[PDB]
Amino acid sequence: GQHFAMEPQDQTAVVGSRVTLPCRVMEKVGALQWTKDDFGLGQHRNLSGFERYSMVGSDEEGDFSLDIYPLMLDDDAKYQCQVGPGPQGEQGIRSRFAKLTVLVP
Amino acid sequence: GQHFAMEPQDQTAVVGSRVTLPCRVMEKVGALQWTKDDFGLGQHRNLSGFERYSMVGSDEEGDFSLDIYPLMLDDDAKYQCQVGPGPQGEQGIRSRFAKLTVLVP
Ligand SMILES: *[C@@H]1O[C@H](CO)[C@@H](O)[C@H](O)[C@H]1NC(C)=O
Ligand SMILES: *[C@@H]1O[C@H](CO)[C@@H](O)[C@H](O)[C@H]1NC(C)=O
Ligand code: NA
Repeated sequence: GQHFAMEPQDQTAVVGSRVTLPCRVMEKVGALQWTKDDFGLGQHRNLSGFERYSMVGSDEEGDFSLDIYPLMLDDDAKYQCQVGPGPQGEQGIRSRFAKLTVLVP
Repeated sequence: GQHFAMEPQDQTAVVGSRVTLPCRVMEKVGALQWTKDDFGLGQHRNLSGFERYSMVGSDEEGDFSLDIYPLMLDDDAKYQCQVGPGPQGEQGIRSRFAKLTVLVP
């Protein structure tokens, strides 16, 4: 079944930098999406309106990491990697929540 | 900018019945999506992967209410209607949370 090969971890970073929240999925059947404070960022890598977020990894590798750049204070939140159910009855999955902390020097 | 003309409220319903959670957005610019216990259900009206759920209403009335039939005990959860940011900076919005309570006959 579909499952995480890698899940995001708590991170602390400095404003202005790039951050990568890791998410790798094996045997992905459902549609994938990140939540930020439980707000859905978009499925199928389509993050319209979030000009500083992207998901440039490849499907083959199951790379669905979230990149953020440049980091801003508003990005200080809790993030989760989500995969919806498959068309064949495959259940969806949810990664641990990762707390992204933003510092200012 | 985009705003809610209707938000979902708490409902109690019995297994087997139809339940529609209302969501209406005027001047909608972003992509709308429901969450179920903070899990994004999808950004298309058909909501693939959730075989008993769909989003009903006309785009011209910004009606994207969450239609559930037949109701199952699995549907007992908290629901939110969300609209993502627009392509021109317009900020996303989030409805109140509606608690759906499902009873057995
Ligand atoms: C992503 O969503 C936007 C907003 O609806 C749409 O205009 C665009 O075509 C989509 N991008 C892709 C590659 O599907
Ligand atoms: C659901 O809607 C999307 C967008 O219109 C479409 O790509 C997809 O094929 C639809 N699903 C079915 C089963 O028709
Ligand atoms: Na569906």
